[PDB]
Amino acid sequence: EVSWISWFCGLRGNEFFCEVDEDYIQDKFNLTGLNEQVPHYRQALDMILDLEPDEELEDNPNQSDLIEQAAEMLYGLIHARYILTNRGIAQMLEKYQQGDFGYCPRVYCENQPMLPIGLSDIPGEAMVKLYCPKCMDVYTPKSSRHHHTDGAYFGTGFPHMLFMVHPEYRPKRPANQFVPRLYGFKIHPMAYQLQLQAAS
Amino acid sequence: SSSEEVSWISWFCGLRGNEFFCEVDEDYIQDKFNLTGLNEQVPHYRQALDMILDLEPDEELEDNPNQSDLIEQAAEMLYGLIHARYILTNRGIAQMLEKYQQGDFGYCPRVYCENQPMLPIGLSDIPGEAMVKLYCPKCMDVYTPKSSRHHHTDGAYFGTGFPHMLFMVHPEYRPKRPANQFVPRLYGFKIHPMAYQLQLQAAS
Amino acid sequence: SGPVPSRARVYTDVNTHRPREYWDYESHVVEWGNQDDYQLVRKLGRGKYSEVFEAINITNNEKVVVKILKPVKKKKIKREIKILENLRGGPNIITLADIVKDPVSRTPALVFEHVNNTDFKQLYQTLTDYDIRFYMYEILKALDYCHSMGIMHRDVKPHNVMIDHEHRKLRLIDWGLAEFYHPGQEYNVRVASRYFKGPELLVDYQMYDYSLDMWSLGCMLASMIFRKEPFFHGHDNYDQLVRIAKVLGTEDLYDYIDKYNIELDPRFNDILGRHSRKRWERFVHSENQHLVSPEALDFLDKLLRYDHQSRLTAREAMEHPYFYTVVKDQARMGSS
Amino acid sequence: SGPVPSRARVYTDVNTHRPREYWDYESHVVEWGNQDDYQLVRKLGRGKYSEVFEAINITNNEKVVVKILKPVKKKKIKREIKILENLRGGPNIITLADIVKDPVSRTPALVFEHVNNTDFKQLYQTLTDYDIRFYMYEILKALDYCHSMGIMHRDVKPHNVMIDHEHRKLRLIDWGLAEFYHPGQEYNVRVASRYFKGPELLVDYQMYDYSLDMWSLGCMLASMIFRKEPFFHGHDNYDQLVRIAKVLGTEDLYDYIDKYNIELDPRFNDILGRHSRKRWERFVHSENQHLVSPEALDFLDKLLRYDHQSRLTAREAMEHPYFYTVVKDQARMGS
Ligand SMILES: Nc1ncnc2c1ncn2[C@@H]1O[C@H](COP(=O)(O)OP(=O)(O)NP(=O)(O)O)[C@@H](O)[C@H]1O
Ligand SMILES: [Zn+2]
Ligand SMILES: [Zn+2]
Repeated sequence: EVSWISWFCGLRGNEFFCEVDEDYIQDKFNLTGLNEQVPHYRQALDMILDLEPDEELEDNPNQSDLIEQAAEMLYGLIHARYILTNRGIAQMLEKYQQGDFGYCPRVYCENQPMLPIGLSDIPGEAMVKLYCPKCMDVYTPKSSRHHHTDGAYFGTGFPHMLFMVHPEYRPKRPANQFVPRLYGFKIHPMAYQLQLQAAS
Repeated sequence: SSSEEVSWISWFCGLRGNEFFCEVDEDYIQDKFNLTGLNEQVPHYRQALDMILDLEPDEELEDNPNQSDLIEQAAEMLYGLIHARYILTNRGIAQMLEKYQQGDFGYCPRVYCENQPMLPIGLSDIPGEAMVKLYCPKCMDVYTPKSSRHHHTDGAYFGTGFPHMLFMVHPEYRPKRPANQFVPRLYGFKIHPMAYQLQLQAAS
Repeated sequence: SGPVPSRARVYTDVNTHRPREYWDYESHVVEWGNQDDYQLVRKLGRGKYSEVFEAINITNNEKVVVKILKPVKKKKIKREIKILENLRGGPNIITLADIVKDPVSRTPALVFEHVNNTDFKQLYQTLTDYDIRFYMYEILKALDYCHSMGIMHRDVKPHNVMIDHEHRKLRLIDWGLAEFYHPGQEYNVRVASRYFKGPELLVDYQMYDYSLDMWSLGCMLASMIFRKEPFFHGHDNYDQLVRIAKVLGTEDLYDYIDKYNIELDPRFNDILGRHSRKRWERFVHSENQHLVSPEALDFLDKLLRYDHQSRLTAREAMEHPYFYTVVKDQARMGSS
Repeated sequence: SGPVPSRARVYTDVNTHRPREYWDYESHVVEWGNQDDYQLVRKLGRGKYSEVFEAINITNNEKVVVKILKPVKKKKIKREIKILENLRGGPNIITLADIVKDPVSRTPALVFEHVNNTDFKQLYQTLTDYDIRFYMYEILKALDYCHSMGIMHRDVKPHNVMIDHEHRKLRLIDWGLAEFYHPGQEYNVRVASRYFKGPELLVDYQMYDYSLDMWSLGCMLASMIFRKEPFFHGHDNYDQLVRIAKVLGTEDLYDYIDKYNIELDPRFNDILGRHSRKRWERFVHSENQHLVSPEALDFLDKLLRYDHQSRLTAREAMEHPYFYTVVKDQARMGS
């Protein structure tokens, strides 16, 4: 009774995902090159736009559900391409101002809101992560829920891109840094410390 | 023989957030030579510390200050400053480190630390001025605890220098630096100095 | 009754006598460089089929620029590389730095030299007689050269000319629109920005030549010295040839189509009308007379003419009296 | 009445004729340095009242050492500073670098000069007759001097003597235990390491003197030339005075307590027994006879004696026949 997009972008771990208005999906000029990736490209993409099934047909390959996979799988590669878009950014960035994405673990980043990202644009070769515009390094997602989202679906360059477009939105460097202290003062180069992997 | 209700310690070291805490065998607490200087901190020092060693109450007395519970606090409160002092001890370390070999403490958030197990720590040795954190022997920086549970444990109860100290004692145990680092890539390649990027806080 | 075929009065057979390779890019192969060779910096603008940033060749730290050709046909992409290569090393003909691709996305990326553009919209207002003459000359240098190699730009406009005023360096851009001039070849008239299109294009005459680049140029100059960006400001595609007519006159126009018996989409029929050919002295407000010279005018009037065969050409424009003063110092080249 | 008084043969009244300040550290004030002046590096050793690392005075990059006094009383902390200061500049008397404190924890931190102390596993594993004699002499030098200033160590032991064998330099340490000797004054007998404690301490005789340092010393030499670390190896505190007796004999012992009518905690009553006084020739395995000399023995036997008044003193030990060869080469004793 309500859109597929708003449904999938409302499940666990899909908090990072932004609803990709079809203005961009219908414009098949974008879906380009995808067909030679996801299986059952069509049947799937229909399911995604909310068209009509193909219902009395057989089910040896259990197609009736194997497509469900393609639907979600595919909607990923699109969502990635999308968030790139000068507009898809506004959507993402909308979720950032309220970090539906999460904050930076480092304590000196002072609860810095981060944006999703992918270590690799290949499915299964990595999952989503979390670039921090402050520390400028990545961290694995907090809660165990956002743990099965493929990084590929968010684009290795999305974050970096976002600031190319919105340089003003690039945070300031940490006010202060973590200062290690024992009984009263700093610990000079522990270079030696390391040196003991020979006798360990 | 059959009943192992253990002390108060095996109890308190089994609650939410008290996963980082190691049970401080009393050999060290009985030796009042260690508890030194504490008494001028925690309130109801005695009454408290007894509750901690599992002695006997003071049961029919009044309770205007609701001491019957106000002590409960000092009990936990105090056991903290002890656990702190303890984990420093050449032995308390082996216990802590026991929990490290199985990271009852948690791992490193950074992705390039490759699930590196961390040890608690405190940004301040003062109650309430901060909570526990998580020093990572690899990245060598600190991170705020993962789950919301370990979110009400005072850093002071773990000692600003505990971790640093631990490696003075066990330098062998100090991990190697990250194999690789995070390489930012857009459409195909690296992002030279965005020094400029920042420059936009004057018009933002 | 079948439209009158013309020919590129000059350089009319360059491509002809040139190799199959020189013009058949469709069967052209690319020698890619290394993506890693340089990394990004600022984003120098978006686009629809290509996005431009400012990068740097890590192999020396030299400010480079990077256009990222968005998915199109292997065509329009190759007919911009091949073209670009044959021209490079040309006078004011933007040097083609290199070609790379996203190792995974297999995405294309062009690379050119860097240029400190003081965007026309903010620079032009501050140019003096010479500046223009000067620059207008450097441009011709380009056109002449590309015409030399038998190539037309079809998209000349302030938007496409990088000007490093500090360095008096200037380069032309956007070779996506440029094509090859072959005798009797019909091309598409849906090229160039509206305000800079030529009459052959506004009257569906599909057999034009390098002379097209000239019109679009004439336009530039007008807007410039007169200070009207653009000088031919129309709404639709038909209101362009209308404004144009409210200046060179109606007559010379009709006489044109006649000279070429061309199917004039009867739409114009009620949109043009009857117009005298304004004497340029009509566009000389107090605020521009200092760029307005007689040779200036004269030179212009010799480009802005309906017939594409009557327009001055590269070398020709280049020998006009407007340029003399400039042409001199240029010769004072090495000789100093 | 009960236990019999005793006193000090030499330097018997140094502190007496010295100012109230020199001895009353309880009312002593510290002139702290700057924490930031030096930063830590690598950990050296642990104590019970402190932890020792190796740092560096950033103001010059000079290898320094840092003891961090763990919470105690303002007492045991001051009676280690004052002492240390009065002695510094002394011969072999470890120089007191400086005192700082954790700006926040208000924690105490001592600083001394650096010493490439060769660990003992090496030392009492490759020393030769002279070496010992030599070193044993340098030690006395210290004791004599601190005794001169009227101060006793109460914690002499291999653990407390830095030896730079390469630089034949030697310094004494841990002055936390040392105190001042005042006539007729009772002190605490829960001092010194077990294996190195004196009889007065093993029999709660609380009015001892510098003579105490001597015992602990004798112990060291034994373990050394004989090669038995330590020579008096007991389990508890009572099994110490027990091992000790299985050597100097039981008799001279009882005669001791008698000479001083002391309350001998009846516990010993069934732990000591009856023992002859072994002739040192009993601890001369093939592997140590080259350290074992007659003057050696002799010298020793003149320290290891129950009565604290009977043990040789600084100056005296220093003039014994064991040392001759050594002090001779002291072309100018005092210069
Ligand atoms: N070599 C260069 N040096 C400096 N800036 C450049 C260079 N090449 C391109 N640019 C910038 O990129 C624009 C060209 O992008 P292009 O691929 O032609 O886009 P377009 O959107 O179709 N053009 P436009 O009307 O300019 O927005 C120019 O107008 C410049 O601002
Ligand atoms: Zn961060
Ligand atoms: Zn780390």
